[PDB]
Amino acid sequence: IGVPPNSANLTEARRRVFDFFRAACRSIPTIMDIYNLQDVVAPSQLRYAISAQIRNNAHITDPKVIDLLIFKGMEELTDIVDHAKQRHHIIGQYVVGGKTDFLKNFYTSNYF
Amino acid sequence: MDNQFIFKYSWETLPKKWVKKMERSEHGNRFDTNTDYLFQLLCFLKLHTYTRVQVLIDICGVDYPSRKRRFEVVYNLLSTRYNSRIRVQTSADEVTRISSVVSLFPSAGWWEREVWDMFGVSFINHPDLRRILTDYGFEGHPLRKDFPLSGYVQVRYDDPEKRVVSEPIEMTQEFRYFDFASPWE
Amino acid sequence: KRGEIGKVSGIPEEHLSRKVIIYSPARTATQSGSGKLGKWKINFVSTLKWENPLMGWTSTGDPYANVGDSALAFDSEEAAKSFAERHGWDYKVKKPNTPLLKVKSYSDNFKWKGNPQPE
Amino acid sequence: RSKKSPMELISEVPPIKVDGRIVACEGDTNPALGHPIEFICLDLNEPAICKYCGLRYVQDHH
Amino acid sequence: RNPVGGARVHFSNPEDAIEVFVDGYAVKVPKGFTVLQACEVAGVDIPRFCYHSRLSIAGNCRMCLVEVEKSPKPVASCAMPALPGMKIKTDTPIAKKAREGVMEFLLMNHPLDCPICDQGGECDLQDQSMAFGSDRGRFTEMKRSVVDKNLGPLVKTVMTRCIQCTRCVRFASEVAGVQDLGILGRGSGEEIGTYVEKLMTSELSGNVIDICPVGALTSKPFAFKARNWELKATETIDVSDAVGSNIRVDSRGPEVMRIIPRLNEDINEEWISDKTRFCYDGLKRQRLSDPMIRDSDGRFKAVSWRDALAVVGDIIHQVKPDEIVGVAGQLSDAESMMVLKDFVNRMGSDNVWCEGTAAGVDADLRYSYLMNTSISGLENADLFLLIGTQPRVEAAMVNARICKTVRASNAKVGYVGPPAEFNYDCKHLGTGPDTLKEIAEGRHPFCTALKNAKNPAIIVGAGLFNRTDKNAILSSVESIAQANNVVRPDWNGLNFLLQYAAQAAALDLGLIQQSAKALESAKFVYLMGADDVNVDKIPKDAFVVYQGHHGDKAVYRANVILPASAFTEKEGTYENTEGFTQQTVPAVPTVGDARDDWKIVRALSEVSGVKLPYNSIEGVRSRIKSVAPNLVHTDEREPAAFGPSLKPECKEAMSTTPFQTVVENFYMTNSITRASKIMAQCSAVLLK
Amino acid sequence: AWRGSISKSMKELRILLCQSSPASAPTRTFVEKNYKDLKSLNPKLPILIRECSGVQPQMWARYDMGVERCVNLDGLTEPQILKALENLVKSGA
Ligand SMILES: CCCCCCCCCCCC(=O)SCCNC(=O)CCNC(=O)[C@H](O)C(C)(C)COP(=O)(O)O
Ligand code: SF4
Ligand code: SF4
Ligand code: FES
Ligand SMILES: [Zn+2]
Repeated sequence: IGVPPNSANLTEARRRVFDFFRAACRSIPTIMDIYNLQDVVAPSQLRYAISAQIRNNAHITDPKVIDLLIFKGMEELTDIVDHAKQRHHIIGQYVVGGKTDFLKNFYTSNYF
Repeated sequence: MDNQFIFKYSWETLPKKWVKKMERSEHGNRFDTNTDYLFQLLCFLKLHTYTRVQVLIDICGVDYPSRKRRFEVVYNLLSTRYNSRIRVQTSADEVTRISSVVSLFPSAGWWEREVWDMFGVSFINHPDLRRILTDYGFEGHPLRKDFPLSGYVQVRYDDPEKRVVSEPIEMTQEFRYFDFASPWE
Repeated sequence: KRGEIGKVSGIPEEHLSRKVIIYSPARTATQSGSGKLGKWKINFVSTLKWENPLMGWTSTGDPYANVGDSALAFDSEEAAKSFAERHGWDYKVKKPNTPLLKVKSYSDNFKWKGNPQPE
Repeated sequence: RSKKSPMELISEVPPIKVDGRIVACEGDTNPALGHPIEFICLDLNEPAICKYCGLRYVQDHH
Repeated sequence: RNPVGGARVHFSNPEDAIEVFVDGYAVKVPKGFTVLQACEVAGVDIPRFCYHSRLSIAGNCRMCLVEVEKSPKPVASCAMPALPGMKIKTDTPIAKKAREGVMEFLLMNHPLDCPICDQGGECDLQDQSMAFGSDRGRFTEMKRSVVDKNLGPLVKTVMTRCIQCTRCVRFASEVAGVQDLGILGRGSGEEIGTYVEKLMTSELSGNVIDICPVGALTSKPFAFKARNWELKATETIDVSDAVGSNIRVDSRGPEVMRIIPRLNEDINEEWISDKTRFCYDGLKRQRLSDPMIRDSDGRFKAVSWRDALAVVGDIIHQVKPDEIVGVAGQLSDAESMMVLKDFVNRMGSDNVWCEGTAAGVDADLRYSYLMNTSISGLENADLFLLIGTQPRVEAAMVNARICKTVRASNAKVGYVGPPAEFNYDCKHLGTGPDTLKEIAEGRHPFCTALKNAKNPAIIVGAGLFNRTDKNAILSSVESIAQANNVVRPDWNGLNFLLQYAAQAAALDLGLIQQSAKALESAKFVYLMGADDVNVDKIPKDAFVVYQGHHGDKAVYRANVILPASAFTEKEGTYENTEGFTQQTVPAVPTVGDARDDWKIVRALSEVSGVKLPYNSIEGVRSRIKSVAPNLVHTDEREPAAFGPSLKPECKEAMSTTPFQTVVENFYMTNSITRASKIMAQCSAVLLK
Repeated sequence: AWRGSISKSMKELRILLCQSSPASAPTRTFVEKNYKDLKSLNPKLPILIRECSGVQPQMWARYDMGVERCVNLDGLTEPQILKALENLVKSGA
C-alpha cells in the first residue's frame, strides 16, 4: 500500500532489500504466463539476473539511496507484471550476457 | 479574509516551531515549513474556524541545483469561505521522503504522482506512487534542470523486429540555444 | 566520487562516466558590461556534431549538447563541484581570470617630459 | 527573366540624381512599407549604395 | 559586497587608503582611484562609452555622470579622482536625467541600421539605451552622414555609426604604437580617419574591432556571417606563438566562426594579435582527413586506418635503430610529444626534436629557455636589451608590454640585431656578435645606462640557438648579466624568448637533438606535424611519414599521410615562454577520419610491436609527471630554481656572422595561417 | 672515476625535486655542488633538472632502449644521493 517511511539504519535497508528480492522471486511465475517465456528462458536465469543487479548495486552504504533503489525496482517490477511494457523489452534487459581495446576504439572513431 | 489579516492571525495562532519563514506581500502570503511539520500545518489550516482552507489547488516542485536541498515543493491553497489564498512551501533533496497529504486533501494523489514523476520526490503513505505522465519504462525525471530537453532515447518503428522500438536519441537538427542575456542587466 | 545520486537519478551509465569542466565564463571582449559574471557552469565538452546531408543542418547524438549552456547554472564553484560529485562526473575546475584595478588618473595624460636633454 | 540574379537586377538600375550632398532613402513611395530610413552622404565620385535597397544615389551637380 | 566582475584591488599599503560612500556604503580605495573605480569596488557598475581600463582617460561621452554632494553640476566619474569623505550618488534623479539626456544626444544622428549592423546583439549603445536611456525620441530632423573609408582587409568601416569616443585613436596612439588614426575636423563634422589613404599595418590593429563600442569598426572577414547569440563560446588558448594568449573560440556547429580575446592579466591583458584573431580561416581549408599511401605511379590513394598503420609498422622494422628520426611540429602538445619520444626511444633511436629551437640546445636547467622575468613582470623593468630578437613579429604581445613599459616608465630599449621596424624608440647598438663583445668589455655609452638601471631586462631570442657559436653567445650574455647585475633574489632579468608554442614543452620533456647530421643519414623520418623543416634535407631513400592536419611542402615528400586534429579539436597542454602551462578545450568536431596525435603514435607503437604502458590521455599525463612534473600542474606560477652560476665554463670563440631574422612573413608562420585565405591578402597588402 | 663514464652507460639523467620544501633540500644541495662537475665531465649527457611544487625528490635514468630506473631521494643525504647516482651509473649499464 503506502510508501514505507524512510529507513534509519543499514539493517532495515537490508531487510527491505531481501523483502523486495523475495517479492520479485514470487513474481517470476506470473511473467512466464503473461508473456510467452515458457520455451524461452529457464526459471533460474531471471533469478540470477535480479541477483546480479542487486549485487552490482551492493556498494551503496546510504540507507536513503538503498530505499530509493528498492522503490524504483518495485516500480519496475509492477510495470513488468502489468502488460504495460512490450515483450522484447524484458528479454532485451533481463538476459544474462583480439588485439587491444584501445586499438579497436582507435579504428572505430576518434571519440572514445 | 485578506493578506493583512491572515498574516497576523497565523502569526499569533500557529505554533511557532512549524513555520520558519513568512512573507506578506501582494504576490502572495507564503509559509515555509520543515518537511516534518507540513502535514501538521495543513491539517491545522484545514480545520481551524478562522482559517478554513478546504481546497488544495495544486502541488508543484521547483528545481534549484545550486541549493543543498535541491527541490522546493509548493502547496497552493484556497479558502472558499474567506476568499483567500495561502501558499505553503517546503524543501527536499533527491533522497528524502516527505509526508503525503492525500489523507487531508483526496485530490493530492495525482499532483503527488506528477511531482514524483517529474522531479523524483517520494511521498510517505501515498496509496500508489507510480509515474502518471511519462512513458512506460521511462528512466529519469524530465523536469529536473540537469535533464536534457530532448531526453536520452528516441522512438521509431523497426520493420524487421515488427514492433515500435526505443533507440538512443540522434537529432537531425540539434536544438539551437540562443544566448540573449545582456551584460548591462 | 560518491555518484549515488547519479545511480538513483535515471541518467544512463554510459553518460555517467563523462568528463566535465567546471568553470566561470568570462566577460566578452565586445562589451564593457559585467552583468553575466559570477555564475558557474559545467562544460560537458559536447563536440560530436556533423552536417545533415539533406539540408546542411547540424545533427547531433549527444543528449548533453546544450544542457550546461541552457539550464544548468550555479552561483558558486562549490555548488557545481557538489553537483558533479553527487552525479559521479569526473570534473576539473578552471579558476576564472579576474581583472586588477590599477591606479589611473586623468592628470597622467598631461605629464611633464622633463628638461630638454641634449644627450 | 529568371536567369538574372537579384544582384544583376539591382546592378542595372541607373543611379538617382540628387542635387544636395545628402539623400534619405526609405525604400518605397509609402514610408511604412519600405525599410528603415537611411541617410546617404554623396561626397564621393562613385555612386553611393543604400545598404538596404541596393539603390545607388549620385550627386547631381558638384 | 564584491567588486564588479570580481576585480582585485591591490593596496600597496594600508595607510594610504581613503574612504568613500558610493551609495551610503563605506568603501575603502587607494589614493589615486577615480569615482568610477570606487563605484566598481562597491558593486555599482556605471555606464561608460569612452572609458577603457587599458586606455588613457578622456571624458568625451559624458555618460558616466554621477552626483556629488559638494558639486553644483554632475561630475564625470571616469576622470574625477576619489576624495576622502566624498559621497557619491548614482541612482538619484540628477544622474538618471543626465543619462537619458546623453543617450538622447547619442542616438540623435545614429543611423537606423541595427538589423544590418554586425554589432546587432552585442552593442553597448543599444544595451545601455534599453537600460539607462529613455523610451521616446523627440528628434525628427535630418540626420548627418559620412562616407566609408578603406582601412585594409581586416577592419570593415561604417563611420555613420561612429559615436566619437576616440577609443580607437587612443589605442592606436598608446597600445598599438602605430600613430595612423586620429580625429579629423571640428564640431559635429569631426570624423575618424587616417586622412591619406593608408591601411592599418599594425599586428595589433584587429583589436580596434573590440574596443569600438558600436558597429563603426567591425571585422571584415567575419562580416554578416552570424550573430553573437548563435555562437557557442569556448575558452581556449593560443598556439600561433609561444605567448599562449587566452582566446575565446566562437563556433556555430562543426565550424569555427571567429576568435576573440579573453582576459588574462599575466599573458595577453585583453589583446590578441591579428595572426591569432584571423587564423580560424585556415582550419577549414586543405585539411587532411583520410590516411593515404603513395602508389606505384606516385599518387596518393585514400586508405583505411588499419592498412596505413600496417604499412608504417612493417617498414619501421626494416631500418636500423639509429636510422629512425622523429620530428615534432610547432603546434604539437605535450602529451603527443611524450608519446612520440617514448615510441622512438623504445625502437632504439634517440633522435627526437622539435621544428625550431632543436639544434642541440641544452635544456638541463630550465632558466636558459624561459622568460625568467614574467611577461607581467616586465612592467617593472627600467632598461630592455633585445639581443637578436624582434618581439614585434616573434611574440607580438611581449612587444605590446614592452611598448607599455617604455611609454609609461620612460624605459630605454637597446637593440642588437638585423635592421627592423619598432613601434617604440630603440637605440641600434649594433647588428651582430661584435656588439655583444663591445658591451661585455665596457666603455660603450649604453653600458652606462645598463649598469645604472635598477631593473634591467635582457631578452635573448630563440633564433640565437641555431647558430654554431650558440654556447659562446650564451656565455657572453651571462657574463653581461653577471657583471651588470640583472639576476638577483629580488629581481631576475635574464630572459629567453621562444617562438613556437611547442618549444617550451619539447625542451621540458627532453626533446633535444643529439646529432647535428641526423636528418641526412636517416631512413625512416616521422614528420609529426613538422612541415617547417626543409624536406630537401631528407635523403631520397628515406621513408617519410607525415602526421598533420594541413597540406604543405612536407606532404609532397611524405610516403604515408596520417590525418590529425587541430588545436581546436583536442585537449592538450602547452607551455608559454615563461613556463606557464595551459590547456586547450575542444570546440569543434574533428573533420574526416582524423585522430589525436598521441592516439596515432600509440596505435603505431602497438602495430609496430612496441608496448606502451599508457592507453588513455590520463595515462600519458602520469608518464609526463615522471619527466616534466610541471606540465601537469597547470595554472601554477612556479619560478625558476637555480641561476646561471651552475653552467660549466665554456671558452669557445664567438663568430662574426651577424644575426639573422627568424620570421620573414609574420602572417605566414605556421601551417594553419599558411593555409588561410585572410592571411594571404593580409601579407599581400599589409606587408611592405 | 665513475663520474666520467656516465654518458657511456646512461642516455639521460632526470632529477625531479621541489624548490620550496625541507625534503628536497639535500637534493638541492647535491644539484648545486655537483651539476657543474658532472656536466663538465659529460658534456653530451642531458642531465635534466625539473622542479615543481608537489614533487617528491627522484632520480630517473633512461637506458639503451627505453629502460628507466628511478630512486626516491626522500630520506637520503647528499653523499647518499651521490652513491645512489653511482649505483644507477654502474649497475644500470
Ligand atoms: C522481472 C522482475 C522486475 C524487477 C526486477 C528487479 C529490478 C530492479 C533490481 C533492484 C535494483 C537495485 O539496485 S535494489 C537493491 C540495492 N540495495 C543494495 O544493494 C543494498 C546494499 N547491499 C548490501 O548491503 C549487501 O551487499 C547485500 C547485497 C544486501 C547482501 O550482503 P550482506 O547481507 O552479506 O551484507
Ligand atoms: S552600432 Fe549598435 S545601435 Fe548602432 S546600428 Fe549597430 S547595433 Fe544598432
Ligand atoms: S570608430 Fe569606434 S572606437 Fe573609434 S571613435 Fe568611433 S565609436 Fe569610438
Ligand atoms: S566614460 Fe566618463 S565621460 Fe565617457
Ligand atoms: Zn534604401
